[PDB]
Formats: sequence, structure tokens, C-alpha cells
Amino acid sequence: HMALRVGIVYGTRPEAIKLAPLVLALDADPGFEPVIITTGLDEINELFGLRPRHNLDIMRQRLSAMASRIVGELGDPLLDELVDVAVVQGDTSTAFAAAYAAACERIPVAHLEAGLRTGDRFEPFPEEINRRLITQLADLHFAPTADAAGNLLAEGVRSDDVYVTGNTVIDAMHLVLELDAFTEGRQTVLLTMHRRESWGIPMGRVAAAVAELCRSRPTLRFVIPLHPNPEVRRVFRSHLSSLTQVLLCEPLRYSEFIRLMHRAVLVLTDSGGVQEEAPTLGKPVLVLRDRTERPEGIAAGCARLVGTDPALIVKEVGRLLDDPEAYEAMRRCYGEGDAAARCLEALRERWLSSP
Amino acid sequence: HMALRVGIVYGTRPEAIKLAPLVLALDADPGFEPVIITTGMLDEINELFGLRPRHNLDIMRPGQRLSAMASRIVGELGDPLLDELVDVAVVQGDTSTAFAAAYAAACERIPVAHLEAGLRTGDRFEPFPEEINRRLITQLADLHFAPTADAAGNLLAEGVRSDDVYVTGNTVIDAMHLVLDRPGDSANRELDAFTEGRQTVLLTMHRRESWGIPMGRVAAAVAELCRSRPTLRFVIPLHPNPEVRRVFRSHLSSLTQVLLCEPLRYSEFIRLMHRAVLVLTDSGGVQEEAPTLGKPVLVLRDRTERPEGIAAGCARLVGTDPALIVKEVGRLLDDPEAYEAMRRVCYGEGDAAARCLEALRERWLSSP
Amino acid sequence: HMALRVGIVYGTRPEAIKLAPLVLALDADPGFEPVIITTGLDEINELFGLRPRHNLDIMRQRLSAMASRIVGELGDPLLDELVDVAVVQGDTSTAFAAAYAAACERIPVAHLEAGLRTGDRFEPFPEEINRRLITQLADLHFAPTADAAGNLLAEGVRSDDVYVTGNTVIDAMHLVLDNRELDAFTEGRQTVLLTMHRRESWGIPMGRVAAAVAELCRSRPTLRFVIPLHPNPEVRRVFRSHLSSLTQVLLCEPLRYSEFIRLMHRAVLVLTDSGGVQEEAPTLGKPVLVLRDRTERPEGIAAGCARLVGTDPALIVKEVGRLLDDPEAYEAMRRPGIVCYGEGDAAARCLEALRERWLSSP
Amino acid sequence: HMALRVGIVYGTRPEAIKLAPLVLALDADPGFEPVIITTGDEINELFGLRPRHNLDIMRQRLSAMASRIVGELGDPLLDELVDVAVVQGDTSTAFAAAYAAACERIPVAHLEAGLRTGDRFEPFPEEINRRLITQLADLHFAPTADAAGNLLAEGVRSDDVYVTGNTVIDAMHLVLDRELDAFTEGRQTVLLTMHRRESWGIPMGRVAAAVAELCRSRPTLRFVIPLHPNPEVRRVFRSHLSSLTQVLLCEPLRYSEFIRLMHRAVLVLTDSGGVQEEAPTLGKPVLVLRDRTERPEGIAAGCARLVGTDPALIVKEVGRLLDDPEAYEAMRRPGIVCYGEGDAAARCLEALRERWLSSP
Ligand SMILES: O=c1ccn([C@@H]2O[C@H](COP(=O)(O)OP(=O)(O)O)[C@@H](O)[C@H]2O)c(=O)[nH]1
Ligand SMILES: O=c1ccn([C@@H]2O[C@H](COP(=O)(O)OP(=O)(O)O)[C@@H](O)[C@H]2O)c(=O)[nH]1
Ligand SMILES: O=c1ccn([C@@H]2O[C@H](COP(=O)(O)OP(=O)(O)O)[C@@H](O)[C@H]2O)c(=O)[nH]1
Ligand SMILES: O=c1ccn([C@@H]2O[C@H](COP(=O)(O)OP(=O)(O)O)[C@@H](O)[C@H]2O)c(=O)[nH]1
Ligand code: NA
Ligand code: NA
Ligand code: NA
Ligand code: NA
Repeated sequence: HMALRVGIVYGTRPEAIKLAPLVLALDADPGFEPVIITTGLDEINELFGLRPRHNLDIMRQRLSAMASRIVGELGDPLLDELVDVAVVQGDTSTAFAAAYAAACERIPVAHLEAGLRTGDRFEPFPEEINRRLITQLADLHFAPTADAAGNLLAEGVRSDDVYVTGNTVIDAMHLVLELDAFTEGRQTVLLTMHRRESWGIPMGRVAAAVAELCRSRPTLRFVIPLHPNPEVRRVFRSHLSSLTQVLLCEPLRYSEFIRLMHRAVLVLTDSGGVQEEAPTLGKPVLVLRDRTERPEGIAAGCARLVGTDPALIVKEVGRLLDDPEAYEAMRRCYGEGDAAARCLEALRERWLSSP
Repeated sequence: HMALRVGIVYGTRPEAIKLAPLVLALDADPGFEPVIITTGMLDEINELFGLRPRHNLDIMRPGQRLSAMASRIVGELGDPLLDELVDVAVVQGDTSTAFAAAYAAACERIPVAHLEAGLRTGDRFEPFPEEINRRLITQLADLHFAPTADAAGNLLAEGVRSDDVYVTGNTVIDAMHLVLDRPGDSANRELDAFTEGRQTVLLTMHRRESWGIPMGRVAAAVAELCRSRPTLRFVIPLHPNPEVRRVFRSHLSSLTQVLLCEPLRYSEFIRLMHRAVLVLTDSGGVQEEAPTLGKPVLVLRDRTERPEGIAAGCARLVGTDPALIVKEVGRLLDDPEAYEAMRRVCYGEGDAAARCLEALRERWLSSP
Repeated sequence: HMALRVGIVYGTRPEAIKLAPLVLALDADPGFEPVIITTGLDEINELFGLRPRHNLDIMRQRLSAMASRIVGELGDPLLDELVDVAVVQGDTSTAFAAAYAAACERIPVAHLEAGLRTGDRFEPFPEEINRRLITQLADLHFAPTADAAGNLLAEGVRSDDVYVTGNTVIDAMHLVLDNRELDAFTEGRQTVLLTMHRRESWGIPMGRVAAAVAELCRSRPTLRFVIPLHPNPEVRRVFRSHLSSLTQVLLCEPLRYSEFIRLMHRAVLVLTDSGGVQEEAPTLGKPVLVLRDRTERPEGIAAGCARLVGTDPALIVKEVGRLLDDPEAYEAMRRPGIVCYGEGDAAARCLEALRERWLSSP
Repeated sequence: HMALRVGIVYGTRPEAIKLAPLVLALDADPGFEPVIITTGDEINELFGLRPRHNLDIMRQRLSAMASRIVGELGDPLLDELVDVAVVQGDTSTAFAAAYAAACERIPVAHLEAGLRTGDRFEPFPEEINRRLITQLADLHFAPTADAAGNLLAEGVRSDDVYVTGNTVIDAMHLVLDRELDAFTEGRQTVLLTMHRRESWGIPMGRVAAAVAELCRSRPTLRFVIPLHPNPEVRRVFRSHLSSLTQVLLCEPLRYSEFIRLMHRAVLVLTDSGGVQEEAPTLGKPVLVLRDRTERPEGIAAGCARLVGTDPALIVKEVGRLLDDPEAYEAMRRPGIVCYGEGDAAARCLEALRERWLSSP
């Protein structure tokens, strides 16, 4: 019996984690077959049982060269694997270039995690322009919130093409629910920082803030899983590697990482995923950015913008550690953890029905 | 002294004609320098308007996949844009060049302006890829030169800030005016001989979705009208594709009432449109040009991105139904009341190049 | 003003000579534009004013590699030049591969010099199979004789697709009838013209023909031979090694078409395995002895203009002697009233066929 | 008679200007033949430089560029029968070309040798390039005694170091032999050039802000700003200053036009290495738009002052020089010569002749 062959295209850990619940749902349901094509991970592929049919070796590079290669070369594997529908996730240059490649072969596109907007043009670049381009290419939009759905309507998308499914990152969290020795019976702050526009001086300022807090509060601990880039590792290592209050880590497997987030007293991050995951475990989030495409957590008081100002990070972390009223004010946004299923029903409704 | 270096990227006759007025204005004004980069019939238009390309990427050929073409423009346009020290890039219309070039410009953080912005059919991926290209260019462009208020509205509906939209009108009107004051370059011996003191219908048809059977139906309609009306003449400049030429040639080449032509130089073509009693076309350009010369237009399509001419009664949808084409052409030839009902500016005054310049100056040649 | 863009594809001197009249006619008539694409000549291009738009550098080689490249690469130039119709000539692997390439792009094909058959399968190879393949690909067939038209009908071609136009090689002859040393050598002597090039005759059989020229030369001191040599070092060596000492023989480089037709006009008779020369020589009333065991030109055989002689030296000697001694046998091989292969207006008749087929509506 | 075939390798305007005097001297003297190989036309035409080969390598990752020059420059050096190669300055070309020459056992001379900031990999890769070229070169043409000292400190034998001065002074003299005049005529004109990559974005914005404040405060003051050919540099200046008719933003100027303008300027703001050498030689005070320089000679002699990208300090420092004629004359003090007399090409030739056209 005919399965809808659903192309799944990603290049990065974040995309893979958010797409994994949808791949698993597509694999479980007999009406669909997931066909994974990567542009890049093996740790996450193993954890969720993702088996790529093809790996283009494109990402290492100028944005134009990367986009050129994906547009040029993704058509063939999509045609060879007899893909009926392609799903791309998020704001990546892969999601955009893959969606354009799909459109060139008249393969309909669905967009997982659609409608997030900062409101500031080409800020960040190229993520903000990618979302707006994918938005025009996609036939179907899986919005994580009503706010996100509104942003799509404002860019001319028909209401019938938008499903508020919530975020699959919540599904993924639920599927995974020396580090213990280090955290056991201590107040532990979890920090991740990776955004390219923060590399160098601004990361130094955040590392300085962690240092000031550490000396001021001998019982305080930090765990910092480092983004796999030698420039990011060097700024943190050169600022914090001597302080035994800080445990610098290699990237953690998603299970180990979500477990650690569960034990943390609060979370400092510029991650989009962590901004969605941490509030769901009732951990206050201080966002190491000047803007966010996740204003829901800001408005609800789950999360506060803090940027890369060391004085403000120190103040804000202290406030939450000392004053339990301010702490509880940031605990009670992004879906129930059944988003994969709601995506499937949207796909079934759109491409597995007749009038 | 520092000039705003304005990149001008096109691949096709239609783009070149619409961009020519803007290139000329940029060349005349000392504050700007036009830098033409082509991705490509064109040398004729380049010569007529004095366009001198700085670079010609040899990317577009007849039998190429859309993905391969887009891939090459995205891959290769960056370097010439950087080497020529381009500050701002202008793309025109709905072409896959305009989209791929705009994306390439954006990758190098070169701001983009879109000439002829906001035209919409309202039907998704219809036609493909023109409708999706417009929507993609719309998100890439910092500045939008809309030809009408209707077009400006369509941009607002896709989330564009009002301050980024100028209603400049269509540069195709500028271009028309620049070739109507040029009778020597417009003189065509055999065309004049064929039309002089005869009722002449002008027909152009080129849209890919109409190739084969539908063009055959339109050629059948021209045949029926010709035999029924011995004094009636048709001039049909053929799109340079052998499959388009074969359908018209095989249906009409024996009728001496029909003159099948090679593509005509823009001057010769506008002159002919001026002498025509009415126009049958699926062309976007001709739908803008013909009403401006007070020629009724029958549009050989099921939809248009140009509803202004429909609403004003300048133009009527006719599709590729031979019965309806015959009826509609007859109506206009016999009944002078129906004819005058399709004549009276829908698409601007012919000063759009200048209005574009003032938008560029305002946006990228001013400081707080 | 709409011109039918007519692709002209060739790789060799023989194709170029036969296509030149058609190119000239297409250039003269305003309804058509010739678009030449070569797979290779400069001498012939200059003589007839042929100006190639593209030169693919394909022919120098295994048949499969050559065909593969033409099939692979000729489509693009045909599309770029906006060709409406492609013309190929004769039995060459270029004519076949080009016709297939044209057909892949849905470009209709016309075949110049269509329907010649030996009647023996894959003999010669690949010429005989090329003709039969081109025959199925072509929409339009310019047959040079009624016999050739019949052969096309027998392979299932519709009568309406066959025009008996005659051979353009006769047009080409007339266009060059409008050399110091050659005249000096022939002046007041009985001169035999010999050309031999067929690959299946290389080595021993050419040696036998060169032996026959030697025997005839020693036996008949007043007899002269002019032998323009095919441009291949193996062909040049067999003739040079057998005849370079005999001052009765003038071995030549390939001659410009004008010089060659002039020489054929002065010759008393012609020995050849050439298809072109078998068409040209009878038209100048020169008896032809064909250095082959078969011909695709049986019209000259039937009319007595030409006789099969093969590569048997005894028979060549006998047959050349017969014609030189006995003026009754000589006149029996001249029919200067009758034309086997057309009147020299074939280019025009091809144009009217193209106009009728692709520049009219029902 | 045998000419020493001297390879001349460059990829950029700055290298070409500094190498031009040496090429001309090599062309004039019959004992030498210059063989130009570029890795990159106005400058070539102006000085009559005729490249024998143009590798099309520079447009890109540093590793890919270096890899290509190391890989491919050997052949043209061998084909042109080069005996000795000269590289100039701190460019990745000068380094990769010098390494390529060394692989073919072609001796290397370094034009403009020994300039040091003293701060490691700052800037990158210029500072490491100088130290690598320094170990590859057999012969070092130092522009000052300070520079010669830096070479001795990195283990170079004293006999391999000639203090020749800077060829940029020669080049200036070779070009001192309409709208710009109209704009400057009878006005106090500041010349500003700024191009260093580490200053792109915010810091350039701060410098453009300083030009704006000075302009509004001093209606008679004029600025001419020839813009580095990069669209990000052009945008920051255009977006800050294009409305102020006291500022004339320019395209890159031909070397002659540029030196003429510098001659008419009252003072010079720059992060350029070349301009820091040229402007003092025309007695124009220089405010250096950087936090460090490889040219401390002008700092020490008072010809030039570090100013960085702080708008308050640029405003103060430009004002000081415009108002107080004592501070102005303190930055022209005739007597000390920081970067040579303009005869450096000749002194280079005598070093080449001495080293590779003599026998014991
Ligand atoms: O050591 C780590 C750090 C992060 N994450 C996961 O990585 C995702 C997002 O990290 P990223 O670097 O992608 O930031 P983003 O691109 O989402 O802004 C989230 O799902 C995290 O739970 C992880 O598994 N291990
Ligand atoms: O023989 C012709 C036919 C049309 N045009 C012009 O071509 C443009 C329209 O181009 P086309 O119809 O090929 O494309 P479209 O405009 O439909 O996108 C208009 O300005 C016409 O006046 C021309 O110059 N010569
Ligand atoms: O030295 C020569 C020999 C032949 N031909 C001409 O070449 C053509 C035939 O060439 P070939 O015999 O190689 O080809 P074939 O006719 O056997 O296919 C005929 O038109 C001859 O008139 C020529 O111009 N010069
Ligand atoms: O518009 C200009 C700007 C600079 N220069 C010259 O360029 C050289 C310095 O260029 P740049 O500042 O880019 O290089 P740097 O010296 O910092 O390497 C000097 O000799 C200047 O005279 C020029 O001719 N025109
Ligand atoms: Na399944
Ligand atoms: Na101008
Ligand atoms: Na002609
Ligand atoms: Na010399």
C-alpha cells in the first residue's frame, strides 16, 4: 500500500533533535515513509535511530558556495528516493536551499518550527531572511505558538496552510527523560553560548561574569558544555579552566544534557532550543542576547534578555539566587509534547485526502 | 568623487527593455554609476539603448534545469559584484535570474532594490516559477519600485514596511516614449508595406504553459478570422523557440493575410503596435504598452498579474478558446461602441526611471 | 522577416562539396538561413564561401567514442543557434549521430543523397547501416534518382517524404567549371585519372591496383596517370613505393575541387572507388572503371557509363586496354545525351521541398 | 651580457607602489632585468610595469590562497629563469612567494623589512608573515635603524641588513613630477583614509561620527575621504556623511591624484601604513586611527600621534592642531628624517649588486 515518501533534510544537531520526533512518528505510522538526506550528528542519529539514505558532504565556507551546492545537488537524491513531500526545520541556510531545491522539482515543502520573528531585519543574518524565504516556499507551516501563526498571516500565508502544532523539541525532551559527582548537593548554573555574532569579546564578558559570580559565591557551581568550535572553547578555557567551581564540558549527548538541565537551578543561554526546553522544566532562563525570536517566554516572565553585559548578568543571577520571590516569578509556552502527531495529521489532511 | 555603484542584473529582452530607462537615468545623473552584469535578441536592445555590460556570465542556455541555472547564478555572481565594487543591486520582474541574483547580492550583504514589484495573480505557483520568484525577491529586497497602488498593497500584505515601497509606475512606459521619438531606427520596409492602409492585428504568444495544443487553438482562431475577413491582416513576431515557431508556421505560413516575423527590435515593434487596430498577447510587457497607445488588448491567458487594465476595461481575459477569440476580435472589428469601450493611465506616466533615482538617492545617498 | 533556420552538419570534404550548393541556395533565398556546424576542409569552405558558426573538435578514433561525442555534444549548438530543421548528407557516422542528436531535441531532419543501397548487409561498414538508420530518423529524403526513391519506399518511408532532386555534386561541378604543372603533364597525352581511398582496400588490394598501373605504364609508353592521393600515410606509401620512379605517373597531393574537376575533364578515362567521382565522371562523358566488387550507384552500371573492375590487376589491365585500343567499346561507355544523377539544379529542388514541407499550412 | 633576473612578486596596489621605484631602477640599470609575476592596472600603467605572468589566485580562506601560491608560483619563476626574488611588506603573497622561491633554491630579498608592533599575531596574519619572510630572505632592505634592530633580534646576520629607507618616498617623488581642486581651493582640508579589517563596522562608524561633529562645529573645515574598495567600508562612510557638503567621499584615487591631494591637505587621519610614511615627508601632521603601529619612528619624532577610533579624542586632537599653531608646528619639526630621503631604490640596487654581482 502507498506510503507518502516524506523527505527530511538537515545538517546540524539542533535540526536533527527537533526533526527526530517527526521521523519516529513517520516511521511508526504505515501511511508515511521518512527519507533522511543530510548536508553535514552520529551520536543523535544513533540515540533516536535516524538512518540517513544520503549524506552530501557540502557543509564545512562562504554562504553563497554552500547554498549554490545544495540548490545544485539536492534535486538528484530527492528524485532517486522518489520523495513526494520535503520537510525542513528552523532558520538554517540548509532549510532554505533544500526548500528551494525541492520547489525546483515541484516537490511540495512543509516547514517545521515556522513563524518565529525578532522583528529586526537581517538580524541575525542569515537566519531571519531564511525564515522569510522558507515561509514563501512552504505549502504547509507547523507553527509552535499562536504568536508564530500570526507572523505567518502578516507575510501573506493563507490561514488554511498554518497548523499550531507546538514545538517538537518538547516531544524530544520527553523521549530522553562525573557530572552527578560535580552537581550533587550544589546550586548548579547551566550555561551554553554559541551564536557567531557573540564570538570573541562578548563571550569574554560572559566568562568574566561567571568568574565574578564564582569568587563572590563559593558554593555556586557552573557546568558549561562548549560549542564544538576552537575559538569558543579558547575564550571559556582561557577565562575559567583554573576555577574548580566551573566544569567545562565537551558537547553532551542530548539525554545527559536534558538530565543536567533538570538538576540546574537556572539556565544562561543564547540557544533557541534551550530557551524552549528550560522553561518546560520550570528553570528560569537568562537569554545571552539583545533580541529573541521567542518573545512568548519574555512576555510570560519565564525568560529575560540579559545580553553580554557582565554587570547585568551578575545582578540578574544574584537576584534569582538570593530573592526566592523573583525566582518563583520566572516559573509556572511552546506546546505539550505531542507536536509530531499534530504534524502527521496536518500532512495526512493535506496530501493523503481527496474532496 | 564617490558615485553610488548600482548593479543592474538581467538575462532577457523583457528585463533589458524595463531596466534600460533606469540605466540611462543612472548614466545621466553624476551621483550614480550603473554596473550591468548579464546572465544571458539582447545585443539588439543593448545597442538601441546604449547599454554596455561590464560582465556576461554564460549561464543561461535552452535545455537547462532551473536548479542548475539558479545554482550557477548564486555560486558565481558574488565575485563580479565585489570586483565592480557594487553598493546596491537592482533586479527586475519575476525571472529566476532576478531571484538568484538577489539572493547572491544578499549573501555579500549588498542591499537589493526590485524594479516592477508587487504584481500578483492570486493563484499559488501559477505560473511556476514566476509567482514564487516575486514572493522570494519581495523578502530579499530592501526597496520596492511598485508600478501601481494595487501592487504596493500586495507588498504590504506580505509584510513589507510602507517606507520601503515607492509607487514609481512602470519603466516600460519610459522605454516606449524613448523609441516613439526615433523614426529612422523604427523604419521597417516589409512591415510597413504589409500594414500600410490595412486593419492589422498584432499577436505575440510565448508563455510555456501554452506551448503545443493551446497555441494551435490560437493559430486556428487566426485562420478562421483570416478566411472570414479578407481585408484583415495579422503580424505575429515569433518567440525564439523552435516548438513555438513550428505550431504557428505549420498553421499559418500559407495565408498571405498573416506575416510571421522574427522577434522585432523594440522600435520596430512599438511602431507596429501603434499601427495595429488591436493586440492579442500573453505578454506582461505588451499588456502594459498596448493600453498606453489606446489599443484594446485581448489577453491569451486564464489569469493576469495586471488586473488594472481588466478593471479599467482596457483589456479582457480570452484564454486559448478559439470560439471566444473569434467572437471577441469580431465584436471589436464590427461594433465601434465595444471598441471605444476598451480605450480612454493604468501603469504610470513615463517618468518612472527618475522616481526610482529619487528613491535610491533618498535611501542610500543620505545621512542622519 | 521569419527565416527557416536550416542546420548543416558535416565533417569531411565529400559532405562539404555536396552540401555547398544547398548552403549557397539557402543563403541566396530570403526564406531560409543556413547554420553550419562542423565535426571536423578550410580549402572547400573558402572556395564556396562556407562560414561555420561552430566547429566541434570531435573527429581525428573508435566509432563508439566519435558517435558518443556527437550524440552528447551537438544538441547544445543546435539549440543555441535556434535551428528549426537539420540537414545531413550521405552515409557518414557524423550524418547518423548528428541526425540522432537532432531527433533527441525534436529538430526535424532532412537527408541529402538518400536511398543509395549496395544490397549487401553491413557491406561496407559502417556506411550501409548509417544510411538505413538516417533513413528512419529523417522526415524528408532528397533522393538523387528514381532507383534511390524506390529503395526508401522498400524501407517503409511514406511517398510524400521522398523528393527525387538529383545529386548536388552535379551543381557543385558546374559552380567550379566557371593548374600549370598538371596541364604541362597532360597536354597532348592520353591521361588516366585514378583515385582510391576505401578502407576495405588498404594494403594488398591497393598494391594490386598500383601493380596494374605499373604493367599498363611499361606496356604503353604514351599512357599517363594522374593519381591524387587520399590524405592517409598508409595510402600514400603503397602508391609512392610502387609508382614514384615511373615518370608516366604523376602522384599528387589532394587537389582543390576546381583543379580536380578540370583534371577529370582532360582525362581519357577514370579509375576510382569514390562515390562522388562515379557521379561526376559520367556527367563529363568519361568512362569509369569502379575499383570495387559492388556499388551503391547501379544507374551508371545499367546505362553502361561504368563497369565494376574490383582490385584484380589482370581485369584492370584488360578493361583499360579494351577502352584505349577499341574506340567502339570506348563510345559504348559514353551517353553524353543522358544524365544518370541529375541536371545540376538539385539545390533548388531541395529548397522547394523544404519550403513545401516546413514553410506552408494546410 | 648577463643580467641578474630579479623576480618581483605582488598582489595589491600598496605592494605595487612600493615595488615600482625598484622595478624602474632595475629596468634603467643594464646589470639587472625585472620579471614581474602578480597573484592579483592603473598603477601598472602609471609606472610602466608589464607583468610577465598573472596567476588568478587572490579574490578566500588564507590556507587555500597560500596553498595555491606555494603550489603554482615555482613554474613561472623557473620558466622566466629568475636568479633572485624580491617580495615587499607583510602580505600572505610575500610570504607564500618567498617560500615558493626558497623551494626552487632561488635566493630572496625582502623590501621594507623589520617593522614590528611587538604584539604577537596582532594583526593576523601580517605580523607572522613578516617573521616568516625574515627567516626566508637572504637580504633585508630595512627602512630605518629601528627596523634593522628588530631583524638582529630575530637572529639575522648584520651583513644581510641594509638600511635603504622606504621606496614609498621614491614613489611619491616620481608622481610629484579638477573637482578635487574646486572642493579644496582656499579651504582647510583634512585627508582621511581608513581600511584596516579589525576596524570595519562600529569603529569606522565612530570615526565617521567624529568627522560629523568636527564638520558641524567648524563650517569652513572640509574633509576628502577616498574610500577603500569594499562595499561594507563604503556603506559606513556613505550612511554617516553623504549629506554633509563639507565632506567629499571619493572612489579610490590614482596615486598621482592622491599624493597631490595629500600635498594640499592641512593634516591626515589614516590607519594606512603607506600614508603614515608619505604624509610626514610632505610635512603634514598624521593622526593614526589605530591602537598600535609598526611605524613607531613617526610617533617618537612627534610627526604622528596614536588616536585610535575614540571620537572624543579624534575631535580634541584635530581641534588642537587646527586652533593652536604651536602644536601644529611641533608635528612638522624639520631635522629628523623618519623613513628615508627618496633614493631607496638605488640603495637596494647597490645591495643586490654587492651580494649577487660580485666574486671574492
Ligand atoms: O551540550 C549540548 C548542548 C545543547 N544541546 C541541545 O542542542 C539544542 C540547541 O543547541 P544549539 O547549539 O542548536 O542552539 P540553537 O541552534 O537551537 O540556537 C537543544 O535542543 C539542546 O537541548 C545538547 O544536546 N547538548
Ligand atoms: O518582437 C517583439 C515582441 C515583444 N517585444 C517587447 O518585449 C517585451 C515583452 O517581452 P516578453 O513578452 O518576451 O516577456 P514578458 O514581458 O511576457 O515577461 C515588451 O516590452 C514588448 O514590447 C519586442 O521588443 N519585440
Ligand atoms: O584530390 C581530390 C580528390 C577528390 N576530390 C573530390 O572529392 C569528392 C570525393 O571524395 P571521396 O572520394 O574521398 O569521398 P566519397 O565520394 O568516396 O564518399 C568528389 O567530389 C571529388 O570530386 C577532390 O576535390 N580532390
Ligand atoms: O585612494 C587612495 C588611497 C591610498 N593610496 C595609496 O595607497 C597606499 C596605501 O594603501 P593602503 O592604505 O590600502 O595600504 P597599507 O599601506 O595600509 O598597506 C599609499 O602609498 C597611498 O598613497 C592611493 O593611491 N589612493
Ligand atoms: Na511507516
Ligand atoms: Na552617472
Ligand atoms: Na538567406
Ligand atoms: Na635593465
